[PDB]
Amino acid sequence: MQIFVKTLTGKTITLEVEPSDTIENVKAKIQDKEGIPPDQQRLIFAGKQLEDGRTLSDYNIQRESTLHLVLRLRGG
Amino acid sequence: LGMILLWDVDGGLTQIDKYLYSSEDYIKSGALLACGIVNSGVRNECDPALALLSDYVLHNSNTMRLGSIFGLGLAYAGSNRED
Amino acid sequence: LRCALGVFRKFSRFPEALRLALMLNDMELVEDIFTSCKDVVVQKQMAFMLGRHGVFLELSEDVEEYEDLTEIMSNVQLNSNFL
Repeated sequence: MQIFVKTLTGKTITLEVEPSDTIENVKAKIQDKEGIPPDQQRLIFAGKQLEDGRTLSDYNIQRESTLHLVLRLRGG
Repeated sequence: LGMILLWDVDGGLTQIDKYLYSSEDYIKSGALLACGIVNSGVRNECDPALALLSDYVLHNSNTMRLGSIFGLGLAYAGSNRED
Repeated sequence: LRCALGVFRKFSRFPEALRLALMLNDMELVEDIFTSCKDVVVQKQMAFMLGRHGVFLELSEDVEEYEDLTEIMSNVQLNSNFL
């Protein structure tokens, strides 16, 4: 199924996934499109933090729902 | 209900949904207009195009067409975001 | 004295030049000594006379002095919730 990954840069990313897939596989797909490693990636669904140990079905993430993308921001 | 939980980001979206689901043009578009009231001044990731844009694309009719643009212009009044 | 800059050059933001107080927003980010007056000037930059400033504090010193911006944004607003 398709989902939406909305950034805070006004940019919407679409990924073809399955409802039983883990979050880290989705972050691997984001790395496949972009080259950003998953430790630098954070995903938010309806104000809730996503953990890589669970699946999309565990958070009831379904076809073409909207995610949020915030990046790891460390300085110095 | 948006005045009741004001200046909030923690639980404002959660209180709307227990009275949102009624399948009404008047109850939802007042409750989803109240969602822009709760995050007014937070301007974090609540719905830049998430909830009230999903409200607005329902439109062929009354306040679904109307009561969705008032909340975002209220919540993002302090913004200057062009998108 | 340099701490009455942001609130009293909101006086000077609109009539003279919008960039002029933004060059004074630069003058905020110049006098970086150290945190105390630094904290209080930018308290007002969020929900006291304007917002639209939360893109100018993600510079190369994101530790605490340029991680004030998130605390400027919603954590002191959460302290205004803690009111």
